[PDB]
Amino acid sequence: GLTEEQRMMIRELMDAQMKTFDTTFSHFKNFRLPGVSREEAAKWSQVRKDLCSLKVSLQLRGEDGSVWNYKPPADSGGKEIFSLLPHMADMSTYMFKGIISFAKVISYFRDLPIEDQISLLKGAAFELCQLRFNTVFNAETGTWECGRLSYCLEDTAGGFQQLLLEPMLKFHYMLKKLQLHEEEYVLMQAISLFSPDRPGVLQHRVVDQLQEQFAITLKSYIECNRPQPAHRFLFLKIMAMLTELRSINAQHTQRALRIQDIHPFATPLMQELFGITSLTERHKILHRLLQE
Amino acid sequence: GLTEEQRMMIRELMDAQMKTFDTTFSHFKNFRLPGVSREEAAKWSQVRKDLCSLKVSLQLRGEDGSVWNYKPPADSGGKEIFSLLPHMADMSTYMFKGIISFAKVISYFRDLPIEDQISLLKGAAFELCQLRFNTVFNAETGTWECGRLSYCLEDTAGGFQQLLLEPMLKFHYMLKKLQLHEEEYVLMQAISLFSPDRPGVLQHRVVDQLQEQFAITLKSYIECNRPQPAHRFLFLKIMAMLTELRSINAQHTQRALRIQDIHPFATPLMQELFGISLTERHKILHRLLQEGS
Repeated sequence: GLTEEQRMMIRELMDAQMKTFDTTFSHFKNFRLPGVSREEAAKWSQVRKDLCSLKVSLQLRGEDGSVWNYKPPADSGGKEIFSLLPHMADMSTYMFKGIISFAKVISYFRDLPIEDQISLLKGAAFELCQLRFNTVFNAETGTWECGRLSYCLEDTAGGFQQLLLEPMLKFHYMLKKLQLHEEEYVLMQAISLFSPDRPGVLQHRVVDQLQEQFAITLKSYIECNRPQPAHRFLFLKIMAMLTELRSINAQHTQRALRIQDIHPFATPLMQELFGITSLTERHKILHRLLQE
Repeated sequence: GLTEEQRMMIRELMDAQMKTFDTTFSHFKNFRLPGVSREEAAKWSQVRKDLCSLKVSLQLRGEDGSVWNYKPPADSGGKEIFSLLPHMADMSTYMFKGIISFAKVISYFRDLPIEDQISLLKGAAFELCQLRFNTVFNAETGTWECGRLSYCLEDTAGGFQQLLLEPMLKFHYMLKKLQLHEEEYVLMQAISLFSPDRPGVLQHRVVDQLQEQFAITLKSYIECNRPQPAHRFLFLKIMAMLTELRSINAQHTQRALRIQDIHPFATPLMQELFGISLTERHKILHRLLQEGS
């Protein structure tokens, strides 16, 4: 029931995903690990709220069968809250490079002006990273299973219902429950990537038309490949998750900027994406990664 | 009930213990960590039994409140059995240095010839280290609580009964059950240290006379401070434990040499202790004994 252009569109996205998603995280190496006034204090209090929402332990399984586990320190009003930030900055940077490589493989993305490519990746990188993370998220154990690395949500005092208050966690549980196919995830990534309303986009009409083509392909994929009645509104559920993910993106970017102000953690590539200091001149790494 | 000299003897030992036992292990730093032929097989078979008997997980608690935990690999037949050996060699070396400093500050020891000081430390270092380790051993949890570092015995089939088969573990459980005071531990250290029949000792009479006075002081200390029935025969029980500890020392030295043969792990100071002129054969220990405390 899909057109050939739709089947080819999905094949290119799946090809790009296969080439650029290290699902085992086997090439994520050389990462850092936690070591073995008035307004300023206001800033610190807000940052403590930002970091407290997402608290995870880190597990490292060795080739020999050994297991290293890191339990995060409780908040005592000090830099210890930033213990896992160097590690997460390396993980985010690794994931961002994989997202950049994903976009570059796609013909519809490569044929765009390079400044639109920069603007689209700047606005969507976090979203595509979370979409990839959802495919390794274990909702039964609350753990992102990243090959030999695992990030396990810490039992907060409150239980699931307390975790669901955090939009990012509620997003992963709700998306995982839809039990999407690989093809549906990669179409979600394309719809997010080709968002015409991203800051700094100039060819809005071209991107909007490309986004509609992917959305129609996703809508048609669901109609043709899922039991018609029960999945009647699955496409709309997916689109609603994408709108919520864009909101979570804006919130996390503001959290990152607040943490960066008081306690620098972002890598040079992360600084370009977050706007930390011509689109190309303000994004030289991203420009190099796109032109190679 | 103690003589004035006995009261002075215990005070000097306790003072020496306080100055040289880093009970919080706060100065134990820069240590290694696990990374993130028929006859030759019989050698490996024996070593696998030696390492499996003493199997522990490691906790590294940070000042910030963070906890790193290392679970050892299961034995699948390979050099995985040696994952924690570099770390344990660094911990043993640090404990040995504390023992050397303990002996150096004691007047009865520093006035001995340096060759005998080398021989006494060579024969007693492991024993005094185990006695200090017993004071941080948690028998309820099977964990040596070394300040920010914890070494928890791994569970095995058979439970406590299987662990007690290992003489080293049985020693720690039996000694902990005696509920000794600090003064009794430090007198045990002195009795072990001033053992006249250690290899290489020359002033046997001087060392034996020193050992007898520490034992007499220990017996008198117990007589004055432990009326309870539970502590009947405590002095004789302690002396029997010290004889057992000397046997375990000989057993551990042979284990270390077997493990060293297959998979080298010993630090230079450990090699000097395990090796068989005294000054030329123990250059680090010689230097440490000449330095100030």
